[PDB]
Amino acid sequence: QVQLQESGPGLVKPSGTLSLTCAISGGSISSSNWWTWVRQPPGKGLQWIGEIQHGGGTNYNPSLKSRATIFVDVSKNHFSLRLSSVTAADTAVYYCAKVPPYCTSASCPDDYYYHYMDVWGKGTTVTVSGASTKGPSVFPLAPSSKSTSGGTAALGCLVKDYFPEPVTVSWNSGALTSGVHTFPAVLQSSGLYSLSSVVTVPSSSLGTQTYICNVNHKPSNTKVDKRVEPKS
Amino acid sequence: ELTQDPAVSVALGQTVRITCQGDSLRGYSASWYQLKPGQAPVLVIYGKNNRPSGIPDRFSGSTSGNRASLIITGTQAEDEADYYCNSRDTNGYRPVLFGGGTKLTVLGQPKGAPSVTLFPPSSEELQANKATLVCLISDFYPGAVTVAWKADSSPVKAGVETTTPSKQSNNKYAASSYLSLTPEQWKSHRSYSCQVTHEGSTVEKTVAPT
Repeated sequence: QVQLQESGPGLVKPSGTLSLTCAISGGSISSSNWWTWVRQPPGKGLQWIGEIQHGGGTNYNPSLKSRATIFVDVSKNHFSLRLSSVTAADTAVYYCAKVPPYCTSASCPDDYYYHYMDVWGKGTTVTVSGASTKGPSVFPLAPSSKSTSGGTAALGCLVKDYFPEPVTVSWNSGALTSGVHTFPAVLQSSGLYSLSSVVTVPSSSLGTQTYICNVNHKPSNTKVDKRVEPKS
Repeated sequence: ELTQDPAVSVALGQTVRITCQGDSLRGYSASWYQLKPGQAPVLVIYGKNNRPSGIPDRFSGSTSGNRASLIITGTQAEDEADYYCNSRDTNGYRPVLFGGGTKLTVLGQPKGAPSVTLFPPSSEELQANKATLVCLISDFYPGAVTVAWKADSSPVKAGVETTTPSKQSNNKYAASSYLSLTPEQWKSHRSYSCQVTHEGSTVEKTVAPT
C-alpha cells in the first residue's frame, strides 16, 4: 500500500542545484526501509543515485557522491534529493523507490538476504537548460466522425508550444477516461513541445454533454481547462 | 560489476531467457525490472522465483552464485521492453548496482493498418495569428511510417514535424505529425492533406478552410 510521488522543479539551469522531494503515502517513513533515488537519462540505462535509512546513514553512487545529498523530513513523511553543479548529463527522469531492509550479519529473518526495489514513484522529468520556461496555449480540436467507428466522434485539445516537458491532460476533471488517447509530444524546431489529447465519444452526446480538457504544465505553473464544442 | 546480454530476440509465443552475471549476485541475489518508454520500472522477479502480485506467472527466474536468469514463457507483445538486472554489492559501502539492460525484441507480431485523423486549425488559433494542422496516426504495426503533407496538391517543404512512433496500450504504435502555417498560408489554398504511408499502403486525409 506504500506509495511514492516525486515533486520538484522540472527545469534547472546549468551549474544550478536540482532539488526533488518524494512523498510517502499509505505507510510511514520510520522503518528499516532504504528510501532510494534512481534516474534514467534519455536513451541510457537506469542509474542508482543513493539511499537513506531513517535513523540510519546514507549511501551514494561514488560517481555522484561529490554532488548528491539525500535527506529525510520525518514530520512530513518525505525524503529528498539535492544534486549540485548540474550539467546536460543530469537531464533525466528521476524516480524515488523503496528498498526493504537487508542484513550484513547472520541469523536474520530470511527475507532480509534479498535485495529488490519494491515500490516506485511515477517519475519526474528534469531538464537541464539555460532556456526559459514557456507555458502552453491550448486550442480545441473540434469533433469529427470521419475516422471513428459508427455513432462516435473524436474531439480533442492541442497543447501548443511549451517548455520543458511534461504536460498532463485529463478530461472532465478525470470523470472521462474511456476512449482517451493522449499522444506523446513532438519537439519542434523552435525548441518548444506540442502534444494532442483526443477522446472518442458517442455522437448522440455532442450537443448535450460538456467536454473540457484539463491541461497541467507544472514547470510554468500553468493550468488550462479548455471547453471543446462542436463547430457551427 | 553487473553484466547482462544487451540484446535478445524471441518469437511471439516462445520462451526467452535473459541472463545476468556478477559477483554481487552471490550475496543478495538478482532482481529484474521491466522498463517501457514513458513509464516507470516495474519489478517482475527477485530472489528465489519471488513474483510480485500483478506480474503474470509466465515470468520466472532465480540466482545461482554469480549468475541469474529471467525466463519468460509464451512471450507476448506486451513483454517487449528493456529488462534491467539489479543487485547490491557485498563489499565496502554496499552500493546498489544495475546491469546495462537487455533489449527484448518479440518477433512475428501481427501487422496493423494505421487509422488517421486530421484536424484543421481552430478559429481561436487563427485569431492568435497562427495555424497548426494536427495529423494523428494510431493502431499501426510495425512502427515505421512515412508522413507527407500537401498544400493543394503540392508537397510541403517547411513546417512539418513528426514524432517517432510510440507504443499504445494495445501494443500497436501511434505517432503524430504537425504542420505549422501562417493564417495567410492556410486561407490561400483550397485544402491541405496529410498522407501516411505504411507497409506500401497510403492513407490521405484532407481538410479545407471554411
